[PDB]
Amino acid sequence: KISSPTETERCIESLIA
Repeated sequence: KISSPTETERCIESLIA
């Protein structure tokens, strides 16, 4: 349950995909 509020990994992968 670390949550991890790092949205950068989601936006960076959104551009990568």
